[PDB]
Amino acid sequence: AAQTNAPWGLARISSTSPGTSTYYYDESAGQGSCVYVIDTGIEASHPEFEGRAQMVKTYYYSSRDGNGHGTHCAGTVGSRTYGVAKKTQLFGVKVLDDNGSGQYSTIIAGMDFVASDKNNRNCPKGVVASLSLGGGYSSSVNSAAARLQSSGVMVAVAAGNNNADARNYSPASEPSVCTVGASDRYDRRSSFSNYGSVLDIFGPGTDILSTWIGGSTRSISGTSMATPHVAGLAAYLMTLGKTTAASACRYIADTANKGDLSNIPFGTVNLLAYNNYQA
Repeated sequence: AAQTNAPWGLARISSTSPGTSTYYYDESAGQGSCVYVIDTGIEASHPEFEGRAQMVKTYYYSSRDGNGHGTHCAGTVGSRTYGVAKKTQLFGVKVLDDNGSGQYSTIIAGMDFVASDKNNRNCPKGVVASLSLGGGYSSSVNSAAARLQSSGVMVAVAAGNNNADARNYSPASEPSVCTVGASDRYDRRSSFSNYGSVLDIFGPGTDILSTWIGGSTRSISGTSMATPHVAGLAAYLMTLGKTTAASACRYIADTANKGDLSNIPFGTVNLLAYNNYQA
């Protein structure tokens, strides 16, 4: 299929050259898959989700997205106009407060929650988790993500916006999950994106149009924004039977656009997420 005038990131995913504006994808659109967005929540009433989004867990006085960041990332996973996997099911887990902050004890608790909760849900195509969050190095936080991955969930986590090596941030430094760097519409590494050998893949991360709270939209930047591109894609392909939860990250890196980004330091992969859908 084709989405004319789509956000530059959606077009990037579907293309082998930057600067295009149509996002080509298989009409299956993540149907039968599920993606957990572990963040500040999701505004599930937003028409862009079409009734496919729902909250399933909060750790605060309200399960409402009082910030928009969780709603933004979910829009990149599966909203109709801004999402990669437009027919996927979205489940919100609010581990971050409305200022975007959250304790590690809560995020850990949130990841353990998803590993058990996928057992109440119908996801015959499989399960993905998008974690646009992180902090300084924590072994318990890294182990939390690896458990979620081992439990049968495709975990994609953001590399960090510190313009440094992601080895000193978590869950970014956990080797078994998928650690996403950010790029811009000119195929440069985003000026903020962390780098390093722990990185597995790059996704669109600078000036990303998506949903926002209040029935609205806006453009923001961060590796928080690239993570849901990779999360949607995994779910897309899993529905297509091309890959499974345990192997999606390797598949995406194996089938990415190689050597195409500028300002990738030595030791960091040069791989841009790509759906290789030949229409």
